[PDB]
Amino acid sequence: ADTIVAVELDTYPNTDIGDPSYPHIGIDIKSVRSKKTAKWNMQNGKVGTAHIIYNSVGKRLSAVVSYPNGDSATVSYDVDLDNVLPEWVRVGLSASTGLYKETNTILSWSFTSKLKSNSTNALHFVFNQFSKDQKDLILQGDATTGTDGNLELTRVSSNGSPQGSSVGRALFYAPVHIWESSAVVASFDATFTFLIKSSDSHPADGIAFFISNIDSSIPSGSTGRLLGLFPDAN
Amino acid sequence: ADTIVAVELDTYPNTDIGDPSYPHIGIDIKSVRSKKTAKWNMQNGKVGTAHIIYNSVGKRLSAVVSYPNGDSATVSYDVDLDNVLPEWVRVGLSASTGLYKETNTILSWSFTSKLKSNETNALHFVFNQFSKDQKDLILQGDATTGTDGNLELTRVSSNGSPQGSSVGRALFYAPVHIWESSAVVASFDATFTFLIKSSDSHPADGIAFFISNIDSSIPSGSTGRLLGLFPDAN
Amino acid sequence: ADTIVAVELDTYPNTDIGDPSYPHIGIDIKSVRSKKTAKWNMQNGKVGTAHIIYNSVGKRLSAVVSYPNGDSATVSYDVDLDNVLPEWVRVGLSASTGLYKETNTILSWSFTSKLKSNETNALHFVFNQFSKDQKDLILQGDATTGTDGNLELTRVSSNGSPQGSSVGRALFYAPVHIWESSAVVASFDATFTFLIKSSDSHPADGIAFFISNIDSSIPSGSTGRLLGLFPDAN
Amino acid sequence: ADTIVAVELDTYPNTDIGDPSYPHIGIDIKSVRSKKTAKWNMQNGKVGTAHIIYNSVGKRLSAVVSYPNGDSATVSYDVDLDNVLPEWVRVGLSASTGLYKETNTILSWSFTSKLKSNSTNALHFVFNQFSKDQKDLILQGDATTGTDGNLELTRVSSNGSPQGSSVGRALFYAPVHIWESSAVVASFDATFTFLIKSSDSHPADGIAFFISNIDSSIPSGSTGRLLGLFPDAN
Ligand SMILES: CO[C@@H]1O[C@H](CO)[C@@H](O[C@H]2O[C@H](CO)[C@@H](O)[C@H](O)[C@@H]2O)[C@H](O)[C@@H]1O
Ligand SMILES: CO[C@@H]1O[C@H](CO)[C@@H](O[C@H]2O[C@H](CO)[C@@H](O)[C@H](O)[C@@H]2O)[C@H](O)[C@@H]1O
Ligand SMILES: CO[C@@H]1O[C@H](CO)[C@@H](O[C@H]2O[C@H](CO)[C@@H](O)[C@H](O)[C@@H]2O)[C@H](O)[C@@H]1O
Ligand SMILES: CO[C@@H]1O[C@H](CO)[C@@H](O[C@H]2O[C@H](CO)[C@@H](O)[C@H](O)[C@@H]2O)[C@H](O)[C@@H]1O
Ligand SMILES: [Ca+2]
Ligand SMILES: [Ca+2]
Ligand SMILES: [Ca+2]
Ligand SMILES: [Ca+2]
Ligand SMILES: [Mn+2]
Ligand SMILES: [Mn+2]
Ligand SMILES: [Mn+2]
Ligand SMILES: [Mn+2]
Repeated sequence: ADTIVAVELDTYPNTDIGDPSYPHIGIDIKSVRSKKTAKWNMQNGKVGTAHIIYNSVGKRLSAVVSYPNGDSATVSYDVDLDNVLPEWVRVGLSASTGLYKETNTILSWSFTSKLKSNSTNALHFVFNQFSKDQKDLILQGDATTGTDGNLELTRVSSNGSPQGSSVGRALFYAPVHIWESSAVVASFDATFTFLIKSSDSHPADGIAFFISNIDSSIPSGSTGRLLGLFPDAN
Repeated sequence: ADTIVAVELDTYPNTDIGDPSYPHIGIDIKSVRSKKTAKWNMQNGKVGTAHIIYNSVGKRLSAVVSYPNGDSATVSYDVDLDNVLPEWVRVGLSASTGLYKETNTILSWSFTSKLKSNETNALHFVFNQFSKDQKDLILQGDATTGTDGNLELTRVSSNGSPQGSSVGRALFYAPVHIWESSAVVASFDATFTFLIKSSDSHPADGIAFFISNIDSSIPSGSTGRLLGLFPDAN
Repeated sequence: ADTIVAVELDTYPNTDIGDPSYPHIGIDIKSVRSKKTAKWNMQNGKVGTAHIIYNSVGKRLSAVVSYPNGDSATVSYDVDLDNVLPEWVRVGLSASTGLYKETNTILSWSFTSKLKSNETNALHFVFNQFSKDQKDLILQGDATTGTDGNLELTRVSSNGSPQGSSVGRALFYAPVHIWESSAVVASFDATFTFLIKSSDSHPADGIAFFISNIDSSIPSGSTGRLLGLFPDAN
Repeated sequence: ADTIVAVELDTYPNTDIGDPSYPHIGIDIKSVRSKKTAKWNMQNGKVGTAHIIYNSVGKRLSAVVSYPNGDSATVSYDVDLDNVLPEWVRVGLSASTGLYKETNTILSWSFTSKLKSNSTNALHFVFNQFSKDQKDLILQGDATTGTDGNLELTRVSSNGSPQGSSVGRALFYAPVHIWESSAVVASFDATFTFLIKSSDSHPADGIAFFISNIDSSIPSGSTGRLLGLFPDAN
C-alpha cells in the first residue's frame, strides 16, 4: 500500500474507528487512527490556518490549527520519520466528504523541507493563489484549482455548495528528499489556510496535509472517513 | 522549437557564429548568439560560482561568474521576460563538449522564483550535493548525478577525464510559474558552482543556466557550440 | 549631512524644486530631486505596495508601487551604490506632511540584504504587525507604532485626521552591511505596504524607503517636501 | 540577574556543579546546570556544527552538534519559553576558558525567529564571515572578529595558543521578539559552526548559543564553567 504520514483536520467523529467524539486535529502515522489528537473547534465558514512542523532533531511532529479569533488546537507526536517514510516523498493536501459534506477549500499552501549535513538541500514552495492551470500541482480525484484562486480539494457546486462522496488531493509536482541517512537535520514545515463550510447536519470529512510515497494515489474507497489517505481504517 | 533564455559560461570562442574571441559569459535570448557578453577568464580546475538575477521591475537579467581569487565577469541585459518566455517553464543547467572538451561539473545549484501579486507564489530549491538517484531532477542526455555528490552535465570518466561530443542537462522536476500577466514582480535568481577542467588544446564548450518551455529536450545535434540549448546557430 | 539613497512615493508635486507636476515615485541619490521619477496614481485610501530591488551586478535600483486594482508605477535608475553609501547603514521608512497632509500609515515592511561569496552574510526582517513597543525599530520624530499593528510615520489626530508639519521615520535597529569589497554580489530588497489617506484633494508629502548612515537622524526642518530625508532641497 | 536560556557545548566536566563526567551538550534554563545533557565527543580541531531549534507548538528545545565525519550528539528538552524568556531578548554566542582552555572559534552563525498568526514578523541573520568591525554584533568581554572571517569568543594568543580565564560573547545588535501572546507559532533556530582546539589535558570550557534579556551583559566571574552566562553555579 502507500506509506502515509498526515496531519488531519478531521471535522467528523468516526468513533467506530478510533476518532475521539469531537472534531479533532490528529497526527496520522501509517494509519487513519491518529497516534495523537486534540479537540478542535472547526469554525464553519471561517478561514483557518494549519501549521505543521517536523523537528528532525527533536524527533517531533507538531501541528496547530487556528482561526483569527484566537482559538487554536495543538497536537504533537514524538516520532522519527526516518523509520516511517521513504527517503523520497511527495507532499500534498487531501480532503474528503462522505454521507456528510463540507467545502474543503485551500486558500494558501507553503512547505519547506531542508536536509542538512554541513552542505543543505532544501525545497520551499508557497501558493497564495492557485491558477486554473497550476502546473506544479498534481491534482487527484476531485481536486480542482482556480479562478477565484483557491484549491478545491473536493467537489463544490460553483454556487459554493459542498458535494458528498468526494475525494481530492494535490501533491507538489516535485518529489521531496524528506530524509537522508547522512542528514544531521531533516526538518520540514508546512502551512495551509483553508475554508471549511457546511450547512449539513454535520460537516465531514476533513482536510489533511500529507507526506506519501512519490507514486501515491488516492486509495480505492477513501472518501469519507479515510480522508483520501488510507485504503482502510486499520 | 523550444524557447530558451540562458546565461552561458562559454569556454570556447565560436567566432564563426557570433562569439567574441575569448571565453565569455553571455546572456542568450532565444538564440546561442548572445545579446550581451563579457570576457571571462575561466580558471581551469577551479571552482567557479555563477549568479544569475532577473529583476522583473528593473527588467534586467544580470549574471556574474567569479572564482575565489576575486576575478569576476559580469553581464547585464535589459529585457522583459514576459515577452520572451511562456508563463510556465522548466529551469535547468546545460553543458556540452564538442571536438574539444572539459568537465562540466556542477557542485551546487539553487534557484528562487517569486511571483507577486496581489499575493506571493514562490519556489526555492537548493542542491548542495547530488545523489545517485536525484528524483527531483530531470536528467537529459549525458547528465548524471553523484557521487562525488556532483552533477556531471557531460560525460566524464570515473577517473575525471572529460569526453568530447557530449551534451547533458538537468532541469528541476517541477514546472516553474516564471511570470504571470497580473504579477507586479516576477523575479528570479539562480546560483551554481561548477568545476570546469580540461587538458585539451582548448576547453569547450561551456555550461548554461537556462529557462525553457516545460517540455524542453536537448535539440538534436546541440553538442559543441550549441551548448545543449539550441537546434542551430541563428 | 547624512547620506541618503531613497525611493520616494511623492504625493505632492513641488515643481519649484524639480518635482514633476504629478504625484510620482522617484529614485533619490543624495538629493530630494529625484534622479528618475515615474508618474504615480496614488489611490487615496487604498493599501499600496512598494517593492524596491537593488543588486550590485545589475546595479539598477528599481522600485514598483502597485495597488490591488493592478495599477502600478515603476521607476529604475542605474547607480553604483558602492560609490554612494557607507559600507554599513541603517535602512528605514520615512514620511512627512507640510501645509498639506495625509496619513502615512505603514501596514507591513520587509527588508533583505545579502553579501555573497565566497560565503553569504544576510539580514532579513519582516514586520507584518508593528507592536506598541517595537524594540527592533528606532522610531524618529512623529513616528508611532500601535496597536493597531500599524506604523504611523506621521501624526494622525484622534478624529483620524492627518496633521500637517509632521515628519517621522522608522529605522531597523541593527546596522546593515550594505556593501562589502570582497562580496561578489551585494543585494537588497525592501517591500512595504502603506495606506495614504487624505481628505485634502492635496495629499502630502509622501513616504520614502531610505538607506542612510547608521547615525542618520531627521534633518531639522525636513517636514513637507524634504520627506524627513534631506536638510534642503538641493 | 539576567535570564538565560542556552544550549551549551560543554567541553569540560565540572562534576562538582552537576556536569556529567564527560563533555556534553546541554540545555540550560536559568541555570548552568543543564536540565538535559547528552554525551558529546568534541573532536579537537575539527569544525563542528551546532543546530538549535525551538517552536512554541512543540515547545521542544532541541540541539544537535555534529562534525563532518557524522558523529553527532543531540539533546532536547520540553520547555515553555513563554514562561522563561522576556518577550524581547538578544540572542548570542558565548564561550569561556578557566584554568584549562581551548580556542572557541566561531566560523559561522545564522539565526531565524518568526512569529506567525494568520498566513508573520521574522528576523533572520547569517554570518558566514565576520568582519573586523562587525557593526551588527555586540561583542562582549574577550570576543573579537575579522580579518580572518572568524569570531574568536575567547582570547587566542599571538602564537595560536588559547588563553585561560577568558570569556567573550557576541549578541546580534537588534532585539529579537522571541514570543508574542497573539502569535500562534513562535519559532527560532540557530546554527553555528565552531572550531574548538586544545593541545592540553584538557579543553575548557565550552561554547553556548544563548538567549537573554536585551541588556544582558557578561556576569562578573563567569569565566570557566559558567560559560559567560551565569553569575554562579546555582
Ligand atoms: C454504519 O452507519 C453509517 O453511518 C454513517 C453516517 O451516519 C455513514 O458514514 C459515511 O459518511 C460519513 C460522513 O461523511 C463518513 O465519515 C463515512 O466514511 C461514510 O462515508 C455510513 O455510510 C453508514 O450509514
Ligand atoms: C570546419 O572546421 C571546424 O573546426 C572546429 C574545431 O576545430 C569544429 O568545431 C567543433 O568543436 C567545437 C569545440 O568543441 C564546438 O564548439 C563545435 O560545435 C564543433 O563540435 C567543427 O566541427 C569544424 O570541424
Ligand atoms: C509658498 O509658501 C507656502 O505654501 C507652500 C505650499 O506651496 C507650503 O509648503 C509646505 O507644504 C508643502 C505641501 O505639504 C510641502 O511640500 C512643503 O515642504 C511645505 O511644508 C509652505 O509651507 C507655505 O505654506
Ligand atoms: C579547585 O581549584 C581549581 O581547580 C579548578 C579546576 O579543577 C579550577 O577551575 C577553573 O577551571 C575550570 C576548567 O577551565 C573551570 O571550569 C572553572 O570554572 C575554573 O575556571 C580553579 O580555578 C582552581 O584552579
Ligand atoms: Ca473522522
Ligand atoms: Ca562557444
Ligand atoms: Ca514632493
Ligand atoms: Ca563544564
Ligand atoms: Mn480522526
Ligand atoms: Mn557564446
Ligand atoms: Mn519628488
Ligand atoms: Mn555542563
